[PDB]
Order: sequence, then structure tokens, then C-alpha cells
Amino acid sequence: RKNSPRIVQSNDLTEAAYSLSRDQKRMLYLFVDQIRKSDEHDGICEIHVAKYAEIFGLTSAEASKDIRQALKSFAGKEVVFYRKGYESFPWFIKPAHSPSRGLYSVHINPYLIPFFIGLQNRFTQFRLSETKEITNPYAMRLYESLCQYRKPDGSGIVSLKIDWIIERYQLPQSYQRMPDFRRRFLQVCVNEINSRTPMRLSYIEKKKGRQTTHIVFSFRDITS
DNA sequence: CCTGTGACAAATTGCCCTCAG
DNA sequence: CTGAGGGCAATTTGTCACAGG
Ligand SMILES: [Mg+2]
Repeated sequence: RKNSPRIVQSNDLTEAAYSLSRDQKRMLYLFVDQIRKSDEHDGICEIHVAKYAEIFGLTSAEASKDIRQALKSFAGKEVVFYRKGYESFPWFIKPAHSPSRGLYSVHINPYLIPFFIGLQNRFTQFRLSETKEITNPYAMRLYESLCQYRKPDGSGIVSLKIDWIIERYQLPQSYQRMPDFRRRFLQVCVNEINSRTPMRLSYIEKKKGRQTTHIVFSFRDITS
């Protein structure tokens, strides 16, 4: 119900351009949490196979495989920041490795650390047991945002633009068509989030003439 | 211009089993 | 017994032609 660790990131992260799998995204929640505790710092993070396979209910050998590819797939992966403004960064600067059996040692870009600490009263938070039955990476990105506007009693109301969701979430070009965007993004991520998470969701589109432009996300804690 | 759906390609899921220490 | 490995069938994604508006 609560035993999972609360994550806290700068808004800056939540609104950024990048592609990451379900699995890499799962790792990312874990790194920023070693990061979160330091005091002057550099970004060497540890990844213990045994704990990952407990935290996400996976088998020991299936867990490594997920860690193992996800890491190789960070080569040449970038993230792009904003405000206007525009800046393009590599996640890792040195491949991760294993000095012993069952360990992994990643080397985070230390120019990033500013954007996990950042600056108070302008950030996002959620307990981790919330996110961890999603499988679609994007349905994660939506949940991070919806949380950004969550007010203390657990509900909220927000209107995101369609041009925008595309470019921060870095969805596929095939989805600039709108009926596709119905079938494989929205009809799917509002579903999975609303059955795998303590939150009821609903939306209503906002046309402007012959086009649809904004989605009007509005939600309340499933506790009522 | 807008929409929804049928069908094909390509990528994901968890699952099953080998082998080295 | 743990994890660094190989493989799979079944399901979910990504693409796009077509029909009606
Ligand atoms: Mg897997």
C-alpha cells in the first residue's frame, strides 16, 4: 500500500524529449533514488539484480536479461531539455559493468545532477508502487505528468496540447494522424493506467474547427 | 480536408530450459 | 542454489490502404 519508495523529480525531467523502454524507465526511477541521497556529488549508481527481481516481482534470470539489454540500449540515447530553450544531453558517459556476480555499476552524466535536485516548490512526486504494473512506456509518461498537477487531496484537472504530447513523449510519426492516435495511444494509455493504478481517469477532446488540438485530462484518487 | 476499421509487419511480453561456478 | 546465457508462442504495437464523411 505504501512500502514502495516515493520518487521526486524536478518538473524539468517530466517535460523532456526522450525514448526509453518500460525497462529502462524502471531503472531510471531507481537511479535518481540513490542520487537523491548525497551531500557535492557524482553519479555512480549501483543496480543489484536480486533487489530488482524483488521490487518488480521478476525471476532472477529474467531480471538480469531485462537489466542486461536495457543497459546496452542506452548507447546513443539522448534527452532534450527546454526553456524558450533547447539542450541535448547523453544519459550515460561510460558503459555500465559488473565487478562481481549480480552487481551493475552505471556512470550517470554529472551535468544532469542539477536537474534531479533542481529547485524546490517546482517538481513532481509519486509513490513507486503506483507505476509498477504499467507495461507501455508512454502510459508511464502520462502518469508522471498527471501527477505534476495532482493537488493534495489526490485529484486534478489539466489540458495538454496534442502537438506537445507528441514532441515531449517522442511518439511515432504514424500518430500525427489522428484516428491512429485514438487506437494506439490514448484509448490504450488511459485504459492501462485506470486499471493498474489507484486513479480514475476520463478525458474529453478540444476541437478547434476541423481539428482536435488539446486533451482535457481530469482525474481523482480511486479512494473516492 | 476529417473520421473508424481490416490486415500485414515488426516489436514486445512473460514463459521454459541449459550450463558455470 | 544464483544468475549470464538461448530460445519460444502469444499478445500488443506501428503502418497504411480503403470507405464514408
Ligand atoms: Mg523480458
